[PDB]
Amino acid sequence: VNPGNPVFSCMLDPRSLHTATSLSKPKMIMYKT
Amino acid sequence: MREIVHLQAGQCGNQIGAKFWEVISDEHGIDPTGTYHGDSDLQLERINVYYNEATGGKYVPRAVLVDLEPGTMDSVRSGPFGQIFRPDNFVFGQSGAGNNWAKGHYTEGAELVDSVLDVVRKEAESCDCLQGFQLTHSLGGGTGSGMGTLLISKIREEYPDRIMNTFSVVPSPKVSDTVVEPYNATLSVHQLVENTDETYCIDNEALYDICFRTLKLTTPTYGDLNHLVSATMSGVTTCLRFPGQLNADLRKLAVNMVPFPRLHFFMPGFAPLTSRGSQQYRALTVPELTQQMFDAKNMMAACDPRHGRYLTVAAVFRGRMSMKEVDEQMLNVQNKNSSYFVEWIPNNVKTAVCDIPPRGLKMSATFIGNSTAIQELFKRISEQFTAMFRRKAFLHWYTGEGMDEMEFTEAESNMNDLGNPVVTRGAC
Amino acid sequence: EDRLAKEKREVEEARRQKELVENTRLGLNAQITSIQAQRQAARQLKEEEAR
Amino acid sequence: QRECISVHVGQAGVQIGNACWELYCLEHGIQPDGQMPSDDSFNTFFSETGAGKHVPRAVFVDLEPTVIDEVRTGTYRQLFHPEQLITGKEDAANNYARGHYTIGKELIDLVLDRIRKLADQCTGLQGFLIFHSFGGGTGSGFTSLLMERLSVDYGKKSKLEFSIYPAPQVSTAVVEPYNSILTTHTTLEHSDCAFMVDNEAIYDICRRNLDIERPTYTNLNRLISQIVSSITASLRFDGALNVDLTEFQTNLVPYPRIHFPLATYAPVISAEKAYHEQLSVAEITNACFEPANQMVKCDPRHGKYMACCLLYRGDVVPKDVNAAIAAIKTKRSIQFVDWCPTGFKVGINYQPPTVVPGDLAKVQRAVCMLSNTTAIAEAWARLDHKFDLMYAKRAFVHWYVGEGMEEGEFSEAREDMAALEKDYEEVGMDSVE
Amino acid sequence: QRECISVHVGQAGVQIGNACWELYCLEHGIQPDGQMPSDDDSFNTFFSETGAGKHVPRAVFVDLEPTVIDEVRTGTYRQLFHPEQLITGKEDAANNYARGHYTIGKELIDLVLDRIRKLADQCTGLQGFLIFHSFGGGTGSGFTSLLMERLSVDYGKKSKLEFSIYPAPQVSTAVVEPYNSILTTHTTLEHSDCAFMVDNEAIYDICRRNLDIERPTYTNLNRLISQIVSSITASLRFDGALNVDLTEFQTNLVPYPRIHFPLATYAPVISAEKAYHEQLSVAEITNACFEPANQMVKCDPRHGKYMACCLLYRGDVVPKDVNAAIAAIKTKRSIQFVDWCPTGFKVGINYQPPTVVPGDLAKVQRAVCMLSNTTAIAEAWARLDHKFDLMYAKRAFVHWYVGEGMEEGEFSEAREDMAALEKDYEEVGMDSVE
Amino acid sequence: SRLQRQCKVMEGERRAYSKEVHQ
Ligand SMILES: Nc1nc2c(ncn2[C@@H]2O[C@H](COP(=O)(O)OP(=O)(O)OP(=O)(O)O)[C@@H](O)[C@H]2O)c(=O)[nH]1
Ligand SMILES: Nc1nc2c(ncn2[C@@H]2O[C@H](COP(=O)(O)OP(=O)(O)OP(=O)(O)O)[C@@H](O)[C@H]2O)c(=O)[nH]1
Ligand SMILES: Nc1nc2c(ncn2[C@@H]2O[C@H](COP(=O)(O)OP(=O)(O)O)[C@@H](O)[C@H]2O)c(=O)[nH]1
Repeated sequence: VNPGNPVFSCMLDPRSLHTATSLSKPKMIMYKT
Repeated sequence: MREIVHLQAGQCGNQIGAKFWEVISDEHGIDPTGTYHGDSDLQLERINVYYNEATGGKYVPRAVLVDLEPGTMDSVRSGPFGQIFRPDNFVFGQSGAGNNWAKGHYTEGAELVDSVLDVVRKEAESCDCLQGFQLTHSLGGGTGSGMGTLLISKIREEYPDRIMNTFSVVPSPKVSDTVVEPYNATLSVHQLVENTDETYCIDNEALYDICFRTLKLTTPTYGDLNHLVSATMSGVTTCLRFPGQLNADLRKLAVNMVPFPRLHFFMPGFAPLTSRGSQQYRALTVPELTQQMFDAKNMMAACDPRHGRYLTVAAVFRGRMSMKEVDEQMLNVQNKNSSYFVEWIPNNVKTAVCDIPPRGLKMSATFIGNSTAIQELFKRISEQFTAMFRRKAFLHWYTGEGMDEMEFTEAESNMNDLGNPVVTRGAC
Repeated sequence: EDRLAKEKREVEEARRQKELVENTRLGLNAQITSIQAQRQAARQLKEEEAR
Repeated sequence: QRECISVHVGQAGVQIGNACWELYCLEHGIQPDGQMPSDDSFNTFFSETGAGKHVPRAVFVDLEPTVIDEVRTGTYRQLFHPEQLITGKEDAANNYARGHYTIGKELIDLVLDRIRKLADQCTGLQGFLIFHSFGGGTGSGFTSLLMERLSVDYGKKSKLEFSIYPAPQVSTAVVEPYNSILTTHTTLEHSDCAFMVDNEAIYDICRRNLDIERPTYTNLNRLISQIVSSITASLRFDGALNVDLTEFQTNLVPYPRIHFPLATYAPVISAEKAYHEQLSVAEITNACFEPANQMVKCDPRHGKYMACCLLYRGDVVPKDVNAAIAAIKTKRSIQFVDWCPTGFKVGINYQPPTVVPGDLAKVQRAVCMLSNTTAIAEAWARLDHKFDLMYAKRAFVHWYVGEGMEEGEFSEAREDMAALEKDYEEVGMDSVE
Repeated sequence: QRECISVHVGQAGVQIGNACWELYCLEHGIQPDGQMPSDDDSFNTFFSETGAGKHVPRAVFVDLEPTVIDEVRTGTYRQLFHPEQLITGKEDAANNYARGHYTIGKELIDLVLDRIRKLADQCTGLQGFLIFHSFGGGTGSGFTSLLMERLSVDYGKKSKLEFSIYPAPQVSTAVVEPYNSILTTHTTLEHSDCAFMVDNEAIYDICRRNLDIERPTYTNLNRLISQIVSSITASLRFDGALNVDLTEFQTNLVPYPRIHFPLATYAPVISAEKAYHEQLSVAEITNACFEPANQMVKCDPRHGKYMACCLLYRGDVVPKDVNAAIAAIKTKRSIQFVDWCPTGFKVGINYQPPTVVPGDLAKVQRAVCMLSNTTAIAEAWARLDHKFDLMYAKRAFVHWYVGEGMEEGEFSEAREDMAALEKDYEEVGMDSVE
Repeated sequence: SRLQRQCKVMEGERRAYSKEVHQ
């Protein structure tokens, strides 16, 4: 809600934040378990 | 599916709880209207724990708001993410608690707690577990204490087997804000003790320190101070939302954190809290996190644990982290420091990991400690109230509002008979 | 990116203090012009009563 | 939504009201003929008349004309409703017996009937603000009779007085001690909180900080207007600690009889002085407790503070307020009562002070410091000593007793003042049990 | 951060402060309007802040007699100072310590302590006070005595450096300067933390000698004093290889509770058409400091023993050419020290060259302040006690003092205390034989 | 005199204990 708050907040695009491997699928890496 | 309603009451709860919703919304994707303009599906697979869906992708927040003076209410609305609450939830009461624990548990209050319980009941039936509740109040004051107690009582009186994690701003130790800060509280603690399941005394003087000693926040509005309070509230109830490994809900915490049925007042604390310049110099890792998780500096309370013992402490970690590192730091920070942690209860620490980390951080945690040192904050209130009931000062007000002297003595007795226990089971 | 967001709030506080001190300067300059206008009226009153 | 009714009784009350409603109009942007050139802000001291105009929730009462007629001829003629402005036909003549007993019955029924529709045109009534003096017969007696009726009528609503204190050294009338003692005898049992503002202290402040070598009622009354607009801004705007009049009055009175707090203003800077000072949050709080900026001529060194509410208006960092209050509490010169450690009461609003064309400098911080002190016991004792010499020889009492008053009431006017002096000694002595 | 409060009392203090703040404004960069022509914190110790950076000095200009603050309030710097910062009385002290300390002191002492209170409030951690007066006039003697008493009461743990103007042996301006000097030194012997002594006569003689001015005035004299105060307080103002503080000067200069009276002098006081001809090294400037004609007090240093010595080099000075110069002065014989203090010369190095105002001094890249604590001041003290004794033999001018309100016994108490001071001067003098 | 407090707080505890014996 505020991009200066004491604890974190970021507006970097989360769909680009994904990595795959040689034999995997692109995992959505901030909300994967 | 579990369910937690966020009862808010008074200028304190209003702004604090407003900040709660803004923080939890972002972490769940919900926008300032209700549409899930979010990303991961793992954010909606469990939103029935804070937001009831309204025909039309509008996830509406289950938030009952109780103010006894349409004013902090208008604030809640105007606020950007403050148009998502359902009209009825806003229970106004054109009058004025006039900072009087009496004028809130007796007069103005009664003629509103009926309407309050109404909203609550409705939101309490629309559930499939009603795990518990969550009150945001300022122990010291009126609309916070008066209503808080009346409401908290009514809730426990009816719903018998359900948690009630209250996040209260205990009266400060340095400067005060309401001359009747002692009285207002002594009458309150009395209730909170024999009714709730898990308070989180969030003292104000603390947040201020965290603002100038750890964050270096130069000009700290009452907004930044809230975000801290939000982080904790959220973390505590994270496992009952996103998934992870050793999950622990709210009953888990209580059952594994309340030694005897009374030592429930706990101490909050976030984890990755860095700075506006040092952040580029700090490397996040279970190790570092701990030296801060246990740095009394964080503990947003007022009783440097150093001057007391530690009955039970739980730390709900969040983020991809190795449990070896987790258990390690936990034990290591329970051996080096041992004169503090009590011994009549081994394995004092309590771990917990809810995978999905905060939005914009690699790892996080919420330290909730049950210190015997809390006697400090209590002692002050007692001694303060002491020299206040003696020379019968600022009492004419409360008295007139139908509150006999004993009603105050009985209260003082309790917090004193609550101060003793902390030492009784704080000596071993 | 979190670091740059916090720097942008630093710049936000900078623009807040700049606009507030500039509003202060314009308002108080208006006050100074008013009080010199009153003084000039006083001197004109002095001259006309001398006449 | 949350409204409080303003009453201006006596000539002092009427011109304080002129200054204050000028201030409120230039606060809220009201053109001074009622119409507002373009929602939940004006509807607490202003009632919109269904179409376009905003009539104040004020009643201006005087027992004698020309004071109301200045308003009825002047610029603010169109602002007020021409029946709220109530005039008698014969002056109180600086007589308590005429303010209270004999010429009170031709006006008090109209005044209470007029307060009645202002209460009816109000969804939530919250309090009254009665503006008067402890001097003239009007501001003594009609205020006394007004509170006697309002205690019967609206007893569960707060009553805040703005009293002009009878000056310790200068005065303007020889029957000020008589009128003051009688009117405070009567308003002790009916008032709720009576903020006190003395003339001679502002006489000193207008030389010391305002650098005005020749000030007058316009400047004095506009500073007191700044005081009242400073305290009644929490329920006028949105604030970080919005704080009601009931909250003002619940944290300033220890006992049911001690209800006389003294105001002070901060930034009393004088335009061509604010180029060189911070006017920062710590130093405005430091300048509050200076024993020269008191609005009542009374040294706080010979007394103890009971409870004190600070109202910060403008861009104030509430934690800079925290640091300032921490700095105040440690000093050994600002001595408090031992039974009340919790002394300094924060109230925060985001509305900056607005400049009336005139003398006070434009500032972004303004804290109004209302303190209840044991130091006003010496001022009450001085007023009682003024009472004693004139009562010892039946001076000027034939005028009162021949016009409705009795010789009897002067007695219990003296012994309840003795009881008040004893009460202030009881609250001033240290607790030993 | 390292804030210092300046208090200019008396006419001498006020005009020395005029030259002092003129030099400070020209050195930092503040124009006399107070606005900063920027286009970082090296203003913070003397000047302070407000909205939009109107830089205001932390001085208290006090005079019991008007018009002397009024040329300041109507002059070029009418807006630099805060308007009621400068505190003006309406009763001349009439060259009377007893009136400046006993009758006209109470109408102003409360208000000047109020102003010192709020100026000290406008500080983070205050380093010290610099008080400026003379041992002459009544304002300078009496009000400084009362001010030192009240500042020592309220701020007892604090450094109080003072620049007194000495009653000269020969020139004189009043005839009760011995009375005022002995009384004010009795009062300030127990309170003044360090009293740097500056006599007019040696300034007059060096202005004749090496400034090449046959016709100078107090603008020039107070300008040189502005130079010497800007020299002593510059390490808390800029950075240096060897930074030196006011507490460091307190520690270094004075060994005993009472002999706290240093003697200052300057270096390159060269005169523009004289400066192109000359080396400006680090060695000959120290030689010129120890040359027995360029002192600021008319007192022969060869008739005494040096007790301590602090030197404050400013500009392009090498902190081992200072080693070479100090080694040379140790090898020289006529500069003779006490046998109980072998370590004598205290180095201070600053990177900022002296900034000259339009006036007398020249473009110099090296200037060393000199503060020498010596036993030679006993001769000057006995010289003033000589005048006080022959004035007090026949009760000259004593009826004003006794009729304003101070009793007769203060004169005898002052004489006994200054006899004790002279015995302290002689006992710190001889070599140890035990 | 002024029994008040007796009947008030005792009535509170009576109706309390009666309620958690109904449940
Ligand atoms: N600010 C302000 N104060 C006033 C004014 N008039 C009177 N006072 C104060 O009131 C005191 C005496 O006037 P009042 O008590 O108001 O007399 P009154 O209420 O007009 O009573 P009457 O003589 O019957 O008309 C003086 O000592 C003043 O300090 C005024 O016009 N403006
Ligand atoms: N640089 C400088 N030295 C001065 C000045 N005025 C006086 N002195 C020296 O101070 C001695 C006495 O002057 P003061 O002590 O300042 O007298 P005063 O402060 O005016 O005291 P009052 O006359 O009572 O107001 C003289 O012998 C001078 O040598 C001055 O204006 N500038
Ligand atoms: N954490 C947090 N605390 C706040 C905020 N606003 C106010 N408070 C605290 O709330 C306290 C006052 O609450 P109180 O007077 O009892 O309000 P009431 O319940 O309406 O009577 C003050 O001490 C504030 O510090 C906020 O936005 N966040």
